[PDB]
Order: sequence, then structure tokens, then C-alpha cells
Amino acid sequence: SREEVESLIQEVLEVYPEKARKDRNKHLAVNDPAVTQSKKCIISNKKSQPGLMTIRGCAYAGSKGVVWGPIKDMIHISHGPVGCGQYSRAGRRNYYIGTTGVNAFVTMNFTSDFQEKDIVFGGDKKLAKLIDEVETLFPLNKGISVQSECPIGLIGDDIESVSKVKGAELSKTIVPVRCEGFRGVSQSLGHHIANDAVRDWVLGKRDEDTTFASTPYDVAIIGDYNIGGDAWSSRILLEEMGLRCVAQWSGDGSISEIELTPKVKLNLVHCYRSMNYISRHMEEKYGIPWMEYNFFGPTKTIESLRAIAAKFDESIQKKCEEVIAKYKPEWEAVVAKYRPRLEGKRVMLYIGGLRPRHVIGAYEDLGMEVVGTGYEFAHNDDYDRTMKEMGDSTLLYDDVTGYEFEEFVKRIKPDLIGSGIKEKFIFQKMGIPFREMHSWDYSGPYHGFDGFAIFARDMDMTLNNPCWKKLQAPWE
Amino acid sequence: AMRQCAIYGKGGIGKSTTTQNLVAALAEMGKKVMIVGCDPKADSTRLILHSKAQNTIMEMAAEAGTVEDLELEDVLKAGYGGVKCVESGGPEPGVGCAGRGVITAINFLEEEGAYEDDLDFVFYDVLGDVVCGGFAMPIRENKAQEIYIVCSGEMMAMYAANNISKGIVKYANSGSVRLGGLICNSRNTDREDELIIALANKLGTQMIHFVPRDNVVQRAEIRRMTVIEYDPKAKQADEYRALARKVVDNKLLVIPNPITMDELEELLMEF
Amino acid sequence: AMRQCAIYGKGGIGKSTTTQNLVAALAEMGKKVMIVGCDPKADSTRLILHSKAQNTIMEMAAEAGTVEDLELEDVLKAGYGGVKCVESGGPEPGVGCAGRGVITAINFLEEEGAYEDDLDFVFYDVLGDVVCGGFAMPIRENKAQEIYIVCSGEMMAMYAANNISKGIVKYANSGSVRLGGLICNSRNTDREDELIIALANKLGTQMIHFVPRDNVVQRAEIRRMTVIEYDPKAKQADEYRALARKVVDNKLLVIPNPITMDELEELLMEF
Amino acid sequence: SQQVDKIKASYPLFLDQDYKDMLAKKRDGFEEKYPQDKIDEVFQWTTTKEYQELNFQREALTVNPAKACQPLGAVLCALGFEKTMPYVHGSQGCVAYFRSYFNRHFREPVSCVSDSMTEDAAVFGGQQNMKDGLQNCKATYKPDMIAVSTTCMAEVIGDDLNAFINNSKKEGFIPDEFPVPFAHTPSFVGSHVTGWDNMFEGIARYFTLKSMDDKVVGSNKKINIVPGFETYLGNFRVIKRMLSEMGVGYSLLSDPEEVLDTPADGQFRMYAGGTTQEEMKDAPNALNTVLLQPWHLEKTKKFVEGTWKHEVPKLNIPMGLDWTDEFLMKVSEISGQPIPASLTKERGRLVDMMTDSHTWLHGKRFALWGDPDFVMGLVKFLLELGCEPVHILCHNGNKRWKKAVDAILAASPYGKNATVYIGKDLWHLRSLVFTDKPDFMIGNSYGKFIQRDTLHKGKEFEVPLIRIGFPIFDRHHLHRSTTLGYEGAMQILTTLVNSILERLDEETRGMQATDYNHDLVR
Ligand SMILES: Nc1ncnc2c1ncn2[C@@H]1O[C@H](COP(=O)(O)OP(=O)(O)OP(=O)(O)O)[C@@H](O)[C@H]1O
Ligand SMILES: Nc1ncnc2c1ncn2[C@@H]1O[C@H](COP(=O)(O)OP(=O)(O)OP(=O)(O)O)[C@@H](O)[C@H]1O
Ligand code: ICS
Ligand code: CLF
Ligand code: SF4
Ligand SMILES: [Fe+3]
Ligand SMILES: [Mg+2]
Ligand SMILES: [Mg+2]
Repeated sequence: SREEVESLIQEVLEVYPEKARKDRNKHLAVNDPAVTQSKKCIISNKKSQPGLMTIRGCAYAGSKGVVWGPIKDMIHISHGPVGCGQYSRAGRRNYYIGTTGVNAFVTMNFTSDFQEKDIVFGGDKKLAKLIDEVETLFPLNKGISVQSECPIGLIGDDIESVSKVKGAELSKTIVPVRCEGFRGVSQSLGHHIANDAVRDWVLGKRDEDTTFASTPYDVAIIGDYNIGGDAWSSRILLEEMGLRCVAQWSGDGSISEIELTPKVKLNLVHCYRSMNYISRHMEEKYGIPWMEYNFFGPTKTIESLRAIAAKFDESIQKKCEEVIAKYKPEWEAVVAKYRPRLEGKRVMLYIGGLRPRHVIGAYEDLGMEVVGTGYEFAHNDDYDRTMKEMGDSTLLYDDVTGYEFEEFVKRIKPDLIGSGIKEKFIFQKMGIPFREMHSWDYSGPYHGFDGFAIFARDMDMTLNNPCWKKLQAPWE
Repeated sequence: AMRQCAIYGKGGIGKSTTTQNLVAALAEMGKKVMIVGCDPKADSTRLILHSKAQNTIMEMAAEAGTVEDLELEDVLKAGYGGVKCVESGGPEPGVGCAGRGVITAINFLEEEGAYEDDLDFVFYDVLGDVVCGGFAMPIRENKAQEIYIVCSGEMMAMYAANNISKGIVKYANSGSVRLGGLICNSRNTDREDELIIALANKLGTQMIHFVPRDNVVQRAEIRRMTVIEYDPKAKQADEYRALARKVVDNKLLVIPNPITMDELEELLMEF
Repeated sequence: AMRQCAIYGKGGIGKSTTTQNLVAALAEMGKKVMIVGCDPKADSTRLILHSKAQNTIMEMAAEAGTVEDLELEDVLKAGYGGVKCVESGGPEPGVGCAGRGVITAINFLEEEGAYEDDLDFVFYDVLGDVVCGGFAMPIRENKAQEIYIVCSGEMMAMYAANNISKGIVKYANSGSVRLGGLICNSRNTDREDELIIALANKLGTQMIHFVPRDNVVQRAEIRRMTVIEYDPKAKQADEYRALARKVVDNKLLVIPNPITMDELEELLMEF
Repeated sequence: SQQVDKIKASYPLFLDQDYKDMLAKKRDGFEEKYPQDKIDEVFQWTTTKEYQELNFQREALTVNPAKACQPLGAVLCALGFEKTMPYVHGSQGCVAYFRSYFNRHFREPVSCVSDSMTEDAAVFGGQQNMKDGLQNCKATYKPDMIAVSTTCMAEVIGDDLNAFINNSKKEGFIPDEFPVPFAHTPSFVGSHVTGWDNMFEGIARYFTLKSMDDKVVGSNKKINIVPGFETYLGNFRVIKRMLSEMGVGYSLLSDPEEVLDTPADGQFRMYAGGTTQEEMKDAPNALNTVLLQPWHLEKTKKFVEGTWKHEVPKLNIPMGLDWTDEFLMKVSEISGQPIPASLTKERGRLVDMMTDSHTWLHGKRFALWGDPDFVMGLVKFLLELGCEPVHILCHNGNKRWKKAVDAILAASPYGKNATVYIGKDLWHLRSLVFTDKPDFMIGNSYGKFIQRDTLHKGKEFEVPLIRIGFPIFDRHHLHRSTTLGYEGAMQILTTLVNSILERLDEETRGMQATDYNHDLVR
């Protein structure tokens, strides 16, 4: 009931001091799908209250860890002290194909290893020497990206001058990114900075080149980062429809795909939150239209496939119909096997910018009801999008705190929680099944028809695991 | 066709006062000019605006949550003769980071385009003690192209100008920022003009002007006004107008040549 | 018995000059004193040491890898009268971060055992424009206990003093740091003394002394020699002795309270 | 296509033909990927010794380091005290990364907070940030103590933690008697172990510096134990067990055992166990303090000797046989209690195991890396086993540690082919294991890629990894292990011998080719 949810929110917020309670009262809402303007119900994109155990990251995570990191042919330098690159090394399963250490460098950690002399006296000369060493030790790289950390932004190093000079001298593309963590409030400004860097330094290099042959069925996936192979599972469907995909942004993506993107006919954007800026810039500068699509679950995938096919001629529409006809029995069998064991169970979600609303349709396809969802750093537009996908009288939390999420789970009592590693063991100790929704719990892919089966199997294996019937000792 | 000049020098040598009187003189003859004060204590626009407290970029950004939510109109303030005034702002002394303040303020002025296609001059009044890259913000690429150092015939200003030239030489080699001249504010000790000319020749630059120590400016600073706003028939007003004319008519831009402390010994043992 | 004092004010007022001559006078009286220079320009101990600079902590720490392997006697040298001199140093202007250098140098001095030499006075020479907490390190806990501000009869000097007091009140309520006095340098301006004592007795502080503008000081720094050494028989070189006597005897440690400029404006109608 | 009977995850679903053709088409059409022969010859060049010479000339580039930053160790130290909250003054991304790192290693909830300082806080300072953060943390999570560390952002700008905390107490945000110890943990100095040392020194200072007027050394008949940066719960367990078997009264300061080992019984516990504040205030009254990892507990040693007036023994880490004996004998001398027959019998069992396994352990070559104390303990234990350490790497080591390990190597005959490297990363170790092949590697999960590298050159050049150290990410429940004491030596011996035997079994599994040496009894 709506009144019950409101009373729960008030009881939860009763423990905070005055200013923190006033701030947090605006980040908790009860859903009403009839509302098209979520700013009248929820407030987003604001600084987190101090000392409340937020689960948000920094702009460095949004730039190096999200956007630039998956690009395999580049070498990414974590300019600054040692901690950031080490904590961000291989922690995200942005899958790629390549010979690591020779032509692919996604899982490797390049850093300047800042010391105190580099803070007091600077690090421009050290950065130039590092560029020389990178070139001499990894000759097969196709570019360098210098991701800034907090001290680099504080002490005012001129990484742009070093990038320009060494790019002129070595005939290589060096992209300086000012992704210092104290900038912004979360990873979203990291996304913005990374997209601006791509626009300024990489995108417009084949602007006066006509070597590429452009079929009238050229598409580019923007915002798919191949988490466990999701981008490949979407690309197989895209090509089966008859479409030629030139670029993948940025999971398993090369530099050449990025530079060939301005030649495509359609921009299929999966993660609007992280790539909407570059999509709009491409639409303004090159006139390439961009459309959003969802490949979570069979219903959403079929709808998205029909939507993409509607923008091409009749041959692509016929191939799309053939693709749905071919993949129908597989997902029907998946549903027949797994929906009976997952019918009626309730799911609470807390993920970052996109997945809290994208994976909902997959849950409804398995007879699952999402009783509460929320974002880490999404803006109000994402909330406008998600209010029409969530049911009536459902909790919505933005930048939830550990206490708030704990109390919400204690009162609501969902059958399953999908969130990150920073809350997995907390809820696993409360006897509640948990699924890692950032890393697919080291499983996947979940995109597409091939990934729907894995998604159903994983939800079954976690929700129905016998280990949840043994937490209470028989003598207690 | 918009020219960008930075005003550097030692602390207390008269950067802000001379800069504001110079831009007032420039507005007198009728070119639109902007002032950007990179001083955390926010005194670079006091005389033009006739106000003690204004809305700096950082306090307004703190009120508005983030710098991304700031509006140029809330921080851009006109003054005498259409001169536009903006203050970087910063913390009270002893806390935080002034240099990051200048960095963020200049980045904001560059992303939210503040250099409209109407300005003939943009001055950057920089802090006296540049101790980090943030205070070297005004003199990077796509930024101030001319640098003027304010000095005087004392060991203080000579040594400080030499160190400031040492700092500039790296940006001059990396970029295209040059020394356009040296302004000396007289302390009336002895043989000031000859010593300033000697140091300028040693570095490779010119003495832009000699502005004598006139108490009238102090009186003007009593009521938050420039000398131009005071009785314009005063001699110092004509001196500032002549300085503005010479600044408009400047051609010589060189890469400065820093000198060793022994050269300063030789120069000191010359008068 | 080890009194720790820090000299603040506006840039260009004459901190270093006043601190060095005062330390020389104190050493002449017979008090062992150590100067710590927190200015990257590295000139706070040039008159005592009769040289520009020997070895700064940050230069030596960078040349030797890290400050952990550095030794005390390597960076610190004794000058006239046993004045035990060390200097933080830092980068050339426009690059790096000098505040972190000051932080590291002070931490190094504390951990190595610099303040355990039965010293009587420890004097911190800090730059006028305190732009970060690194330059507020000398006024942290267990650091300098008395702060003396040097300012002349100037509008911005008296405004820089107020801003410094605004910075001080943060450190004065969380420790034992108190504003020990108000040293007044001169500009040979009319009725300077009375206005300065008006500020002193309207701020709750006391005016310690008023040092006249004598050309001998500028005639002694050319020979990198203190006025005490240049000529201990003039009208000056005894003004600094009087200032030293009144510094050893000062017992008024009063938390400052910033004043309003409008009311301060009334003092100009007095002079 | 997926079969509902046997669903395939990424491996091997991306090995089917259609996915292979899709990948090949994308590669040949849009990557402009280098020709394969170029890749093979570049990889071969990376495996040579000219590449090693170029690699070891690096001065500004660090590739795949083997260390972290100070606030991680500060958080680990703060987690070892009763109802204590690790507060980090700075950016929230740092706390997120620390929490994710420790969650992936320990597979346990890790509680840490930040004031989430932003750009305006960078410009203006974090005074209001810390006031609000301390009030919010105390109100919401109800800790008995808040231990404050710093990020590099706050350390560059000179944030005065002392003044900020005193102002927060004065203005009423927290009670005056609420303990808020702090430590400055710059990430551009040292590593995570340095942060642990600084946090412990800060807590000890806060609890003891101003109350050393009524403290007499040896009044409470106890020995303080400082474990340092430890990521094996079994180490705390074995230390406490051995001290209790001797009957020695002890106070294990910074005991994170319980908070990292909470049961799954239906409720979530933010705080569990931990060193109590009464144990910290009574620490100077102990007989003596023993540091288990002295090579990163330097500031702590200086403080203990200069303030608590405890003559800290010069003992290495109690690892292996000889150093465990020295630790037990020194504890017996300090406390006056004899070593019981149980520990003598355990030592006999360890010696029996070494006697049993010496045939398979003798002459094997190892390339190892990790923390200073742990690495030197491994070197000593391997020398006692007859093994030959050939590549010893410590990214966060110093010259003095290099000299100590060189002396240890020179004492033994099994250290004639041993080189010790300080300041080198895992790319240097990759070059070393390619140019001077050891039998095995000993390190954390980051070494797995090196193993992969070797397997790309050939099956005969493969260097298997043995996972001992921090962090271990691709194996479950290895943080339960023990490395200290006789139990730890037994565990390490079993792991090494079984790894050698497993490698031999893999090498001899070829029918009609190498199965003549596939012996049932080894
Ligand atoms: N020509 C002049 N005659 C008299 N006083 C002057 C003259 N020029 C400047 N001053 C005075 O010198 C003092 C310092 O000048 P100003 O405020 O311009 O210094 P600044 O170098 O810009 O400041 P800072 O280096 O501290 O940032 C003020 O009291 C000012 O009024
Ligand atoms: N009482 C005085 N009479 C005459 N000249 C003086 C007097 N005091 C100082 N001077 C001169 O003024 C200069 C003092 O500048 P000094 O470097 O000491 O100032 P400061 O306050 O340290 O400046 P900053 O903070 O910018 O480094 C010297 O050239 C010195 O000879
Ligand atoms: S990029 Fe974003 S937090 Fe859109 S920063 Fe984050 S691999 Fe999440 S909800 Mo981790 S806006 Fe991707 C995301 Fe979504 S790292 Fe992944 S799962 S779809
Ligand atoms: S918010 Fe983000 S992760 Fe934090 S530092 Fe800043 S860019 Fe980086 Fe880095 S080394 Fe350690 S983890 Fe920090 S204290 Fe600095
Ligand atoms: S020296 Fe400059 S960059 Fe460093 S803390 Fe101070 S203001 Fe910031
Ligand atoms: Fe667990
Ligand atoms: Mg000024
Ligand atoms: Mg000085």
C-alpha cells in the first residue's frame, strides 16, 4: 500500500539528523506510473550526504573504469598515485579478444606511480618519459589515454600540452582525460568527461577520408561494454537481421571502430546514461540518428528488434521476422522450464545508471515482480523512463545509504536482491538470495535470447538454493 | 582579434591597482575590456565595481551544488564603461586550495563561453606568489598571450620578476605566451628607471611605462574609485592614459632570458 | 622556554627583512634562535647565512630519493651568532605544489628532532598569500604559538591583516595559537603611527614597535648582510634591538576579532 | 542457440561456430588489427633478454604494480577495534574501491564511510564536511569510536584533521568524550602497510599519550601483540592459540578476526569483537610489546619505545621454523613461562613433515613477491626446506630490507642464485620468469596473468602460480589459511609439495608418451 510505504520511509528517516533527513526525504519516492515528470516525485544528481556509507564511485571510475577501459588497442595510464589503477584493475568484466601485453591492454595496469617529489615539483616531465617508455616497450599499441586522478587536478599539471607535444612528435593519438575523482558527485560526470574526450581527440580523425565503403545498413552499438559477452550476444542478433555493425562502444572496441562510427547510418544506444552526449553530438555534427534499445528478456528483445527493423527497408524487416521465428522455441522452452519456479517471487534492485530499469522486463518474463528499484547516479530523465516500467506503490530510492537499504529490505522482505559486491554479503548474511547485477556474479551473458537462458538459470540457482533453508540452527 | 594579457609580479607591487586603472583608461578611449581576478582574496575588481563584496564563482558554485550548475549571468557583472568583471574566488587564508579555485574558475569561463565576440582586451590579474600550476592557469594554451610583470627598483621586485620569468620560460617553450613588457611602480628610492631599463635589457624586454608613486590613487582607493573616476585632470590620470596607449601600441614579445643571482650582484653593484 | 613565533602579513611588507634583523638582534643579545622558512622562493635566511641558499629540504629530498633517508645536519646550517637555519624550499613558480613541500619539511623537522636543541626562539617565515593549509602548517598544534603580523598604513595591508585574522580564528579556538602582536613596517606616509596604534587598540592587540624606512636596509641586503652586521652604530640597528626587547617581553596574547571596513574608514577621517 | 538441457555461459558459448564467424568478420572488417605474424614476433621479442634490458631501464612507467595506497591499510587497522568505524576524509570513490577490494578478498561485509568531499570542498576545505560526516555517522551507524584517515585529495590541500575534529567537538556535532583518533595517510608516500602503521600509531597516541603519568611497565603481567597488515585470519588464530597454550597473558591490539568472520545466522552484524578501548588505555602497563611484522611497524616502534618505554625485542616475523622458535623463546623470556610440551610436539610434527617432503622439495626454484615481512619469511622458510629462491620482488621494500634479505640469503647455501628486487612491478617479474625460468611462482592473483603469458610461449616454459598473499580473488576461502607459526609452516609445506606433485602428475599423464613416470606412490 502507498500509505505503508510512506510510513516505512518516514520511520526509516526518523534516525537521521535534521539536515540529513531533509536531504534524504527527497531521494525516496513511491511510484506512480501516471506521472511523466519524475522531478515532482524524486530528486537526483546531487551530492551525497557525508558519512552515510554511500555506494557511489568517482568520476575516475566513470571514465577509466567504464568508458575508456574497454578499448583494447589503447594503453590507459592512471596518472597519479598507485591506488586507483590497482583497485580498478580487471574488476570489470569488459570482455575482449586479443593478445594481452602485445595488442590488447584492458586487464593491465599502467600508472605513473606518483611520489611526493612528483606532487611538490610536478609530473609533466615524468609523464613525457612515461610516454616514451610506453612506446618503446609496447610498440603495437594504437593510442594512449591519460586518465587524471585527484592530485593531478589539484596541482594543475598541464597534461594537454604533453599530450599534444608527444602526439606531434611520435605520430600517435594521445588523449588527456581530466577525470579527477573530486569532480562531480558520481561516475556520471566521468561518463561526460570521457565522451567529451572521445569527441575532441578521437572521433573526428577520418573526417576527410572516403576509403571506407558504406553499406546502407551500417549501425553502431553505443554504450554496450561486453560485460560477460553481452555485446557479442547482441551483435549476433544484429548481424542475423542483415545489418552491418561497424563499431562497438566500447566493450571489445578498437580505436578504428570509434573513428569509423561517423560513417554509420544508425546509432543503437544501449546505455543512454553513459553515451547520450556523444550520440547527440554525432546527430548534430554528422546527422546520424540514434535510437535506444533493450535486449533484456525475450519481449524487450523482440520489441527492440522490430523497432530497429522499422528504420530500414522491407528486406531487413523480413530478416527480423525470420530471426524472431527462429529464436522463439528456445526462449519458450526456457520460460516453460524456469517460470514455474520463479513465479510470484519478489525482487528488489539497486544498481547504477541503466540496469535498474532495463532488466525489469526480463524479470516479468519469468513471472517475477520487482517490488522496488533504484539508481546510484542516474539523472531525472532515467527516472521519467523507469516510473512507467515499475508497478504502482513501489519504492524508488536514489543514492540509497546502507542503513536505508537495510531497513527497506527488512520491512519489504523481498525474495531476491540484485545489487553490487558492496552489499552482497550483507544480505547473504540475512538469509536473502543475492545476485550481483554489475558482474552477473561472474556469469553471463544476459543480453539477447542466448543470455536469457543464462539469466533464468542463474536466478533459479540462487533463489531456490537449499543453503537458504539452513541458516537457523535446530537448537535455536 | 581579442587580445589576452596577464598581469604578474611580486606581492604588494601594485598589480591590481595598476591593472584596474589601466583598464579604466582603456575604457575611456573606448574598447570593451574584461577583468578576471585569479586572486583568492577577491580584490581585482573592487575599484571598478565600487563594491567590497560580490558573487565570486566558487561561493556561487557552492550555493548551487556543483560548478556544472552555475550560470554565467549570476557571476558576470558589468561596471564603468562596459568593463566586465568576474572573480575566481576562493577560501579564507589557511585552508583549502586557491590554485584549484583558479583552475575551476577559468575552466568554467572557458566552457560557458564568456569571451564573447565583442571584447578587445581580457586581463588576468594573477596572485603575487605563484606556487602551483593553478596560478599558472592564465598563461597556458588558448589563454593569455601577453605577460606584463609589475616591478620596482628594489631587490624584492627584481628577484621576484627573475623567478617569474624562470617560471614563464617553460610555458613559452611549450606554448606561445611571451613577455610583452615590464611595468615598474616607483618606490622612490634611487635611480629606479635606469635599473628597470637595465633589467629589461638583460632579460630581453622593454620598460612599458614609469608610473610614479602618487598618493592620489590611495585617496581614490578610499572611495572604491579609480583615478580616472576622480578628477581626470590629475597628472596620474594622464600617466595611466599614456600607459593604456602604449599597451595598445605594443609589438615586442620575446621569450624571457632568466639571469643568475650573480648577474643581480653585478646590477646591484652598478648604482 | 622555547617560544615559537610565526610572522604573517601581506606580501612585500617586509616579513623576511624584519624577521632576519630581529633574529640577528636576538642573537646579539644572547638568545639562540632557529629560523624555518616556509617560502618556496628560499630567501628567508639569506641575510643570516650570507648566501642565497645552501640546500633546501625538498631539493635534497628529491636528490636523495625520499625525505626518510635524509639527515638533519645536511639541510640545516648555522649562520651568524649560531642562528640555526633551515628552509623548506620548493619548486619554481608555476609548477608543482609548494604547500605539500612545507608540510613535508615541517614533519621532517619534527620527526628528526629539530626542536630539541635547547633553543629559545623558533621563528617561522611564511609567505604573505596563505593559499592553502600547507602554509598554515606553522600554526597547527604544537607549532608556532605566537603570531606577529607585519603591516604598514595601507588599505590592503590592513585588509590582508583582517583576512589573516579570519584565517587565524579557525586555529585559535582549537589550540593554543594566539595573536601575539602587530609589528608595523613603514612607508613614510603621513600620520602612520597614530593610525597603526588605532588599529592596534581597536583590534584588542598591542602595537609592538614602528620601524622607520631607512635606506640602510636596502643598502645592506645588496651585500647580503644584516643591518646589525652592516653598521651597529646608526639610528637603525637599535630600532631592531628595541623590537627584540619588546618581543621577549610581550605577554599580550589575544584572539583577534575582525573589524568592519566602514568603521575602519572613520580612521581615515582621523588621518 | 542455447539448449535448455545444457545451458552454456560465456565459456564455451562463444566457442560455437556462428560466434566464431561473427568475431572473425568484425576483426577482419573494422579493427584494422595487426597481422598475426607481427603479434607472434612482438610477443617473442617481449620474452627475450633485450626486452628485459629495456624493461629494467624504466624510470617513469609502472606496469602492474604490487602495492596499494595508505588508506586501505588505515581502514584495515580501524576494522580491528571494538565498534570502531573507519572514516576516510576525502572522496567517496576511494572508499568504494577499498570496500570492493576487501569484499572481493575476504568475501565479507566491510564497513567504511567518507565525507564525500567535492570540488567545492577541495577549494574551501573539508571542515563542514567532517562536522556533518561525524554527526551523521554517529547518529546512523552508532559506533563507539571513529578512526579517521585521509585520501590524497585531503593530504595535498593540507587538511588539519586535529583542528577540524576539535572544532567539531567544540560546536556540538559530536560529544567531547567521543574518541575520534586520526592519522595522516598520504597515498603518494609508502603503501597500504604504511597506512596501517600510521593508523595504529594514531590510535595508540590518542589513547595513551596524555595519560602516561600512572603507568608502570609490567603492571598487568601482559604482552601486547601488534600484528600489522594481516589478511589471514588463521594468523590471528594461531598467535592467540599459541599464546594461550603457553599460558601467557596477552593483549592482541587491532584484532579484526570477528568482523571479517561473522556467521550467516539470519542477522547482519556491522561490528563484531575487536580490540577494546580498555585494552588500549592499559597497553603501556604491559610487560613488553611484540611486533609481528616489524619492517612496516617503524613509527609504531618509535612511539612505543619513546613513550610507553617498552624495550621492543628484535624479532623477525614468526614464520618458518627458526623464527617461530625465536618468537616462542623470546615470549617465554619476557613472560617467565616455559614453552609447553604441546608446542614441542607440534614442532616435532613440522620437522617430521619436512623430513617426509625434503625429496620433492629440494632444489626447486621459486619466484615470489608480496609484502616485506611476509616475503622475507617465505625466503627463510624456503631456505630451511632446501628450496632455491631465485627472484625475490618487493615493490614496497627499501634498501635496509634489501640488506637484511641479502644477509639471510648469504647465510644459507640455497641463496647463491637469489636476487632481491625493490621498487619493481610485475612486468619486471614477467621478464625475469621468461629469461630465468623458475619452477614456480608464489604470489597473489595478479600473478595468474604471468602464468598465462608463459603458457603462450610453450608448455615447457609455463610457470605455475601458487596463491599465497594478498589479494586472492579467483579462489574461495583462502583467507581462512594460516601462514604464521608451526601451523602456518605446515600449511605452506603441504601447499608447495602438493603443487609440485600436481605439476608432475600433469606432466606425466600422456598415454604411451610420458605415463611411464605416472606413479601411484610418490
Ligand atoms: N601608485 C601607487 N601609489 C600609492 N600606492 C599604491 C600605488 N599602486 C599601488 N599602491 C598601493 O599598494 C598596495 C598594494 O597594491 P595592490 O593591491 O595593487 O597589490 P597587488 O600586487 O595587486 O597585490 P597582491 O600581490 O598582494 O595580490 C595598496 O595599498 C595600493 O593602494
Ligand atoms: N624598514 C625598512 N626600511 C627600508 N627598507 C625596508 C624596510 N623593511 C624592509 N625593507 C626592504 O624591503 C624589502 C623587504 O621585502 P621582504 O621580502 O622582506 O618582504 P616580505 O613581506 O617577505 O614579502 P613576500 O611575502 O612577498 O616574500 C627588502 O628589499 C628590504 O631591504
Ligand atoms: S555504463 Fe554504467 S554501475 Fe551504463 S557506470 Fe556502471 S556496465 Fe552499472 S547499471 Mo556497474 S550506467 Fe554500465 C553500469 Fe550501468 S559499471 Fe556497469 S553495472 S550499463
Ligand atoms: S576519488 Fe577516484 S579512486 Fe579516489 S584517489 Fe580520487 S580518483 Fe582515485 Fe586513489 S591513490 Fe588511494 S584510491 Fe584514493 S587515496 Fe588517492
Ligand atoms: S600549493 Fe597550490 S596546488 Fe598546492 S595546496 Fe596550495 S593552492 Fe593547492
Ligand atoms: Fe563470507
Ligand atoms: Mg592583487
Ligand atoms: Mg619573504
